[PDB]
Amino acid sequence: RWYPYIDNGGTVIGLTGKDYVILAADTRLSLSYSIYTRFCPKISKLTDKCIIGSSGMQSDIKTLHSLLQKKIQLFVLEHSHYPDIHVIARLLCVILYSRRFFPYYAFNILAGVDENNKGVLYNYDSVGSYCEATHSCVGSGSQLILPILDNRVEQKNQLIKNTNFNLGDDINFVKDAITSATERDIYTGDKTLIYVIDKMGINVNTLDLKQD
Amino acid sequence: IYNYNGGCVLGMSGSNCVAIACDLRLGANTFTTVSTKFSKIFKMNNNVYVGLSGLATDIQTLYEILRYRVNLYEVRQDAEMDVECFANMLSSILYSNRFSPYFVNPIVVGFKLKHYKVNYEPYLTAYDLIGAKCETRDFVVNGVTSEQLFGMCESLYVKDQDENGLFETISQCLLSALDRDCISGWGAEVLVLTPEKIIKKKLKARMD
Amino acid sequence: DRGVNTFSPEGRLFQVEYALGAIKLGSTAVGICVNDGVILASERRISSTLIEKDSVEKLLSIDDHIGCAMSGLMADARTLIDYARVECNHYKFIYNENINIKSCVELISELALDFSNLIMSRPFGVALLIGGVDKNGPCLWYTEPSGTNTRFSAASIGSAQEGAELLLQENYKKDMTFEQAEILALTVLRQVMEDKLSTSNVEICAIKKSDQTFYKYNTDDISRIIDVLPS
Amino acid sequence: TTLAFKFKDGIIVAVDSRASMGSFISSQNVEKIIEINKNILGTMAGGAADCLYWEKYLGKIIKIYELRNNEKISVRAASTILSNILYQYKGYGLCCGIILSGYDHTGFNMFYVDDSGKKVEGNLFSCGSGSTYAYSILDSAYDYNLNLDQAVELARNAIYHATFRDGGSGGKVRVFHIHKNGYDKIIEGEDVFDLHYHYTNPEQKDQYVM
Amino acid sequence: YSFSLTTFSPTGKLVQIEYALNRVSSSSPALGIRAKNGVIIATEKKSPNELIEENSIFKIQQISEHIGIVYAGMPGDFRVLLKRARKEAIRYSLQYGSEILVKELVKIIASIVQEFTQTGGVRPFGLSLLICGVDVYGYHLYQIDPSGCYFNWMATCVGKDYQNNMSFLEKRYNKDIEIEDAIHTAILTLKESYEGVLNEKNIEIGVAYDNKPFKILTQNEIKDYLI
Amino acid sequence: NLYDTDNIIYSPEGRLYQVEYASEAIKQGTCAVAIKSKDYVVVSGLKKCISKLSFPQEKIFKIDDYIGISMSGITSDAKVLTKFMQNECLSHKFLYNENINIESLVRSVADKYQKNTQKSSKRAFGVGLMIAAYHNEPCIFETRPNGSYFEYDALSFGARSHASKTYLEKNLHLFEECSLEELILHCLKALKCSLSSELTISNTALAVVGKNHPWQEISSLQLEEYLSKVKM
Amino acid sequence: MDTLIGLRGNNFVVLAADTYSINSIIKLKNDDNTKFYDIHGNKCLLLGGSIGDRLQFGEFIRKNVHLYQYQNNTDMFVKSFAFFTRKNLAYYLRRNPFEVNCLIAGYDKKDGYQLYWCDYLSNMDSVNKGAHGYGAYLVSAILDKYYHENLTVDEALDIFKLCFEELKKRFLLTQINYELRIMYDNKVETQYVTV
Amino acid sequence: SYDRAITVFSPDGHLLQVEHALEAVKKGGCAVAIKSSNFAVLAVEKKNIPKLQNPKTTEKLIKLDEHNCLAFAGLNADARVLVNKTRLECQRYYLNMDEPAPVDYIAKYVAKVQQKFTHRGGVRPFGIATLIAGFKNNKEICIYQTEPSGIYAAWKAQAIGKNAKIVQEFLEKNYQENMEQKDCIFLALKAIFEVVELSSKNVEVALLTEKDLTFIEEQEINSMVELIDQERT
Amino acid sequence: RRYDSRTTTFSPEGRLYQVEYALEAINNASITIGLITKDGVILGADKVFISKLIDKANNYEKIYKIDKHIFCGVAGLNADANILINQSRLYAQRYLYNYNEVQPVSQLVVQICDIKQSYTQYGGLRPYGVSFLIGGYDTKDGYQLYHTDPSGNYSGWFATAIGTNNLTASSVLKQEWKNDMTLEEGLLLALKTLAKSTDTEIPKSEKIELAYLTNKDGEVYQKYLTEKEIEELIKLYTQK
Ligand SMILES: *C(=O)[C@H]1N[C@@](C)(CO)[C@](O)([C@H](Cc2ccc(F)cc2F)NC(=O)[C@H](Cc2ccc(F)cc2)NC(=O)[C@@H](CC(=O)N(CC)CC)NC(=O)CCCCC)O[C@H]1C
Repeated sequence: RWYPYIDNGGTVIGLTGKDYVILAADTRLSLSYSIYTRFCPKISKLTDKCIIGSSGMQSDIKTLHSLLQKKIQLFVLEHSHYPDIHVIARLLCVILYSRRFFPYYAFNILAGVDENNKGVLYNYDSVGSYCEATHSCVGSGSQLILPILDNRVEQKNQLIKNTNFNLGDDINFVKDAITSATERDIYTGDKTLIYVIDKMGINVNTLDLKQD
Repeated sequence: IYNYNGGCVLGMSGSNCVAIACDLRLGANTFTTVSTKFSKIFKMNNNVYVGLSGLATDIQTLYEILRYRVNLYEVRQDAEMDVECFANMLSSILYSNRFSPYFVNPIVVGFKLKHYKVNYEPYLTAYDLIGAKCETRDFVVNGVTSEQLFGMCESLYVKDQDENGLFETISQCLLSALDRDCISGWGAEVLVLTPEKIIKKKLKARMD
Repeated sequence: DRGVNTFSPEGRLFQVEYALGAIKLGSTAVGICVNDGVILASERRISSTLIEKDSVEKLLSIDDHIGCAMSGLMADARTLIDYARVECNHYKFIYNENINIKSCVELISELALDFSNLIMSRPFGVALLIGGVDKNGPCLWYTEPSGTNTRFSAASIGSAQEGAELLLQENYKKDMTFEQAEILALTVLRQVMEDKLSTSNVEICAIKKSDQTFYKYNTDDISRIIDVLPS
Repeated sequence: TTLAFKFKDGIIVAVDSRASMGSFISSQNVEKIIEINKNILGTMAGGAADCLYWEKYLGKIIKIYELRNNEKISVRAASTILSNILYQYKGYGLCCGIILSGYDHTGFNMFYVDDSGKKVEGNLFSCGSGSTYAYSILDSAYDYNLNLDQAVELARNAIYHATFRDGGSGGKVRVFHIHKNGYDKIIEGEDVFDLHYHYTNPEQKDQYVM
Repeated sequence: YSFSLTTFSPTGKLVQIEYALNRVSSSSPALGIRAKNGVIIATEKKSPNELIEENSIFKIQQISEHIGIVYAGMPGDFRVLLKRARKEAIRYSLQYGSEILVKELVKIIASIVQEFTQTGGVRPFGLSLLICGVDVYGYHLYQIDPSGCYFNWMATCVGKDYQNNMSFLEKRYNKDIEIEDAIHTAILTLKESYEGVLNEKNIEIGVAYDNKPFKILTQNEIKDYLI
Repeated sequence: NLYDTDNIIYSPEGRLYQVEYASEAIKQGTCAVAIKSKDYVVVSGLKKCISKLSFPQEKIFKIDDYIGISMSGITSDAKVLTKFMQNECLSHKFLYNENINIESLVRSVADKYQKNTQKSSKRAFGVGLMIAAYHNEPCIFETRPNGSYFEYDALSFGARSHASKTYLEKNLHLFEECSLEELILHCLKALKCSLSSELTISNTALAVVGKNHPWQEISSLQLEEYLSKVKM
Repeated sequence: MDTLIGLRGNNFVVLAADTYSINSIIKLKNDDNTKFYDIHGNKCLLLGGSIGDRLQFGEFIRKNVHLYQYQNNTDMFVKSFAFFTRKNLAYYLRRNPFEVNCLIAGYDKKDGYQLYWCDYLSNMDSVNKGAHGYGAYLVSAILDKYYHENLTVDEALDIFKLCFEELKKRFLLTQINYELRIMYDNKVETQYVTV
Repeated sequence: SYDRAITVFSPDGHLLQVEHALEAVKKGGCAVAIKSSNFAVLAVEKKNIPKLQNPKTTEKLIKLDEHNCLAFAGLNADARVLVNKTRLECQRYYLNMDEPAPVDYIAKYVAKVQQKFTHRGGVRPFGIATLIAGFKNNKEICIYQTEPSGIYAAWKAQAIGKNAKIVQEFLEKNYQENMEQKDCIFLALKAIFEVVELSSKNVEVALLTEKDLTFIEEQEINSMVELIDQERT
Repeated sequence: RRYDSRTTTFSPEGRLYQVEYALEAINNASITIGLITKDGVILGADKVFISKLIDKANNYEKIYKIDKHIFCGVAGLNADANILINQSRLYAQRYLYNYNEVQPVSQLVVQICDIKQSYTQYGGLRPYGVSFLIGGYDTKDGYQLYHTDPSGNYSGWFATAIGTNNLTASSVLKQEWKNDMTLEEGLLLALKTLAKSTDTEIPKSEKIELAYLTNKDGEVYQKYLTEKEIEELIKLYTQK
């Protein structure tokens, strides 16, 4: 009579561009109505041009990320080249479906840049379904941020339209979205890590959010 | 579960004469029958008979298991098999599936040979669905219609009896029992074995 | 007298060396690797005329982007080929990309030494000349029963493999065109037959760099290559 | 809502693009048709991960069989393989719903496969929440020996009306055409919004009432 | 690693089984007689030094209430065969609720001996059992061999000089022989076989008197019979 | 004479002949050589080339960050051992999030040697491994077909190893407390002594690992520069 | 749900069943072929229940019976076929149940034309006539009324027509289309009926 | 022994157990197979003691499936075992693919099984050479051959058993494409009787079509043996 | 390895060397006869004489019954016979359990020859040194009689003899046997060929044993001839 599933809570935001991908996530761990620590990064770097973020059970995402890094390192050792993001996506799909009947409580986002300098973004469920996207979000705040990303990126139900978008505006939009989620959701967090990927490697910054 | 394919069996003893009888119904969903020939009596040896009452698939499966074991025993020993040995082996088989059992309440009816000439001693016994043997020495009844048969036999049993009177007694007991059960009936057969011969007869029962 | 996995005094395994003896006989085959692709061929050692010659095929495909050429005990070779294509499709399921040829030959060599408990019962007695194309580039590989696999620009297996290697050493040159490679392969193959070269007497396959796809040459392509063949 | 029917110039397959975690849609664009073989497709319904993983597994096994035997597989064999493996996971929680359609040596063939090993051969099928609406509109207006343009128009309108009375179905329509030498994508993806305001509300005045 | 050490030679003959019969022929003899109203198993034990007690070593045993056994060969083989035969009688009685038939037990032990001849990584049993018993179908007497083949006898002898003991027992035997005369013929047969002098604690006897339990005679009863 | 039919039979002198034959297979293998200083372990080896059309075989292999090996003997056995060591280090870093202790890994592979030497119907590996790593100190280990392992300042495997060993013990004192460049140079002198018939960029392998220096094979241009320095 | 009807007499046997592929509240088809399973020789197996259960069980039983006939080079007896099917169904009932009804029929030289009823719990017995499903209630008494000894095939088909008319008129699932399977004079004739 | 290698490479690089299986095949009785257009003819010899042996119990020539057929030469018990294995695999394929097993798949599976027993411990090679006849998935007649080594190939005509080289030499100089049924039966009966005593009782010939395998009656065989006996003399 | 017997391993000629020695063991055994008759099928045999104190009553050591409709005659080692008799009975009752009809004899002999072939091929265990003359009745094929061997080969025979002096017995069967014949004529011919094989002018009643199987009254039953019946048969043989 013990349920092996708890929502530690959080949110991971993802957004793409012509030759870059922006992924952002909280740095809060928690329980139902109480917080463990104010610093628990959910984003794990996988390759030089790929990262993975998640939300749900902390132990499951840690085990999944370390297992995926093990498989990637074994792949590089056996095959003498780094795996592409599509390869990692299919591998994570097979890993998730292996535990179909005791699934991981982990809603994953897989970001990176393809060999042709295209910022990809795959979004997952608990079991293994995955589809490429230009915008996605998972976790507790997913219902909050996802309409906003639909308004900004897809920009349907509009007539004037504006597709002129660049890296700084996309980053600032992600900061606005995660701040709005922090105001409007209790599990979100207090400090967030804005991972940015470009052809010239990876950069990571940090931002301070509300502590409530 | 025994309402699904309700059935009844019966067996009496007498003076160098033994009888066994059964109903010929096969049920489905309790209150609708599908056949009027499903005999619960199965011949197994020249002087041993067995009456299986309960679920029809378990009746048939237990019949083939016991036939396998029996015919193995006569073929290896090269001699006819005894009623007590068959009864003990039947009790062991029913116990061997103590959990998830065969839903069947069988009986055993036959003759006991005492060589010296030879004397044929009657033998009758009954079982639960596990093999709770109990020697009885007179009328033995088993099935959903068991209570009615117990009521009939004590009024109608006359200790040792002639084979004709035994046939009348067992026939009237079975027919009066089956008339008072809705899910049991649809004809009957009465097998009256003796050392000289066996008489098999079917009764003009309330089969409707 | 002795077990399968008994070392010799010189440190060589007896069964492995005897398996190396078995590959010395068989159908001759030749492989060439160039920038534009890879080529394989076989002498097509035809039996009596009552054979169809379609069922007797020496150039199978591990995958869409890999070919092969067999030598030695052929049933053992088909077993190795079957395991190889199964593992390559397993890679294609687990990973979207096409498997590199190096990993395929490594898995084949891993199965070949399965008889040494460290299941099968003896060495396979097969030499393979695997060729394919991947993102790293076109290449071909050599396999033998001892498990060591070495990677080539041009090689040969079978009966007349020594003379084929000598002619390839004399004639092969780097920065070659694919047509030059085809005519070179047919010249070497023709020189090492017993019978005269013809259309049904030879079979060819190739995997282009652009197509990245296995493609066995038919009778028309073989006749076209033979007609422009110097003599 | 998936769709498949058979006509003179082969088979037309149509699907939606919605994806629901319950009352909330996960993604509005997806791909519910997988090239299992060069000459065979298969729709997707029910549990997304289950159907996706099992058609990819079936495509793997088909590549094994074709590469060994050097002969293209039939749709009946792939459907039988799928129904056999799905029956092994009976009573476990799978909700795979599949319509397999393609050309083989026998001819144009079409099969329906479910999580319960429900292999059924036919010429018209549809699985999903909006299956009934598509079935109704086709069986009102499906005929053999009609043109390809009429077929794509019929499939598009059926998918539209299935989306119209089904919140679960929506997004975009993807109508594919199967013929002898493989297949072509007639409609890669087309929004249902302009489809509605062309079909049912051609004049953009007042809310449509029903 | 499991392979048959026993194998067919040219002309067959099962050389290991022949060596097992050679073991039996050199081992201390045993015999049994089937009478009109009883069956006997008897055997001589070697003239013991004073430190041995016959109340510990027993070549005569009982498998059931009515069934006895005697052997001639290796003792440990006889011990394991006796224990497993007891298990066979017990499982038959558990199933069918009766004392085991002699024929069924003989068939099972013969099958076990054949299994040990056939099974890899083992050697045949170096003895020859002699089972006697009473059941519904009269009295019986059987003889197991290392080959795993059983023979139905009315009177037989095993061990050293078994041909001469067979001839002597054939000379003095009748189908309608009484049980006491059968015991006397057993004593005379073993006396001719030993080529020495006999007494209590040098011989051992087992007998089944009619439909009664199988009985092993004490030294007092044997001393009474010797007089 | 007759005590070399199986690997489970001691001779009258008390020697396993099969294990000695596996060591003989190692000794007939291609060359290799390793050197360490104070904060660097350099590894080099002669890559086998059977024909001018054949390309050089892989000699040096990478196992984990800051760990690597070199090969001499049966190559399939080396493949098995490499897969085992790679799985062990990656599993350790999985379950514990730290680099594995190198000598524990060496004991693990030596145990794998032992269990195959010991039980019948199995053979010892015909390969010895030249393990080099930096687990907070440069280190060079060795494995043999019998379950056994020793630690070295410098080592060589098979081929004309006598010339290399003579050069190494002639110059062992200067290896400690010298820079990385001279260390690479000395390793190349040892391999050139093993040649006895010229060293080129294609036919030689070279790897470096040390403090703030993960395991990385030397590029073609740098290796050509060092080879030209050796020639001069 | 799935109606199966069967009749047997002197020198004929008839089987019948509706042609419907039900999924949820609709029909995948009106011309189902998953219920009948022709066996090599004068034999047949008619199944009713869930589609996948009858598919797996019928193919398994058919292809094992074919294996027996090919290995042994003789036609399997009808009684052996029926009891083998019952034993397989009972074994699978105890472990991995197949909710599927049965109607085994065939012709044998030694037993003649004969039929066997069998339920989803392997409740098997020989009968001259029987039925399955909820439609068994509305057609079995007709079969009692109009069956008599020395019947003919045409009279049997008239009885089946009466049963189909009753199932169309009165049974909740007004089943229109049916498929028949007649065995007589060493032939196996199939018919399709639409009342 | 249990689970150890008994077939191994000789010093010359040959698996001597496989050649011993080939001599076991060569001692076994002869068999012939022909195909043309849309049918095939199968012939095997026969040897019986007159007045004692029952010819019906012989199963040299058999049927595996609705369409596939098989003939063999070697140890009959091993043939029966592998025949039961192939029939099991035929019905296993027909339950997992819902199409009848083509001849190419069964020939490949027989070769795979014979290589498996040749390449595993605790089992000696199947001492039989089979040749399978059947229809491909595209309704094309093709007859396959199979050796104990696991070698298989498709032939228009080929023979096995005693004196197979002589029969194969005869068939090379007499085979024609798209012959009549009577012509194929005539050619097979000539070919088998090159190395077999001339009598009707020493053969069991049959003809395979898409309908079923049909064994030729004794009267037609008697006419055929009489006709070729006249032709030789 | 060093102590291996080389059982499952081909000869240079392809014979395995082990079934051959088994067959030489068969040829040294007591002779057994087989005959098919219009009324039945007969499996007469010859007892090996161990001692006069063997129980003459019953003790049928050569002929055994597998079922009410199947019975066979042993021509080799008795233990290897009896274990296979038990396997045969198990297979018969298993088929009756599975299918609820009697097993045809062809199926049964296929099963025994398959299990004998297994130890000839799989493992390193010796083969069974026994050859049977299995006979019985079925509705599919009627009275049949077969000849099994350690190789796993079986073949149908209308009449045959195996064991020692099988050549002379088979010659007598070829000379005397007829297609349609009575049970008494078959029994007399069985005595004749047993006497010819045993090198005796007149057969001894104690030295032989007979059995027959007839489908009388639609219920097959086996009879095993006693000493008095064999004495009457030998009296008729001397009269004839
Ligand atoms: C037509 O009628 C149409 N209806 C819908 C859209 C209704 O949901 C669906 O059934 C759809 C299938 C689908 C979706 C995406 C995709 F890429 C492929 C695909 F085939 N069904 C669903 O999406 C699942 C609903 C469901 C139905 C039956 C069940 F028994 C269980 C669930 N929802 C999902 O698969 C969801 C998570 C999931 O796996 N669940 C629900 C918690 C079951 C464990 N995954 C996604 O939505 C996509 C990944 C997340 C993207 C961020 O298709 C046709 C029939």
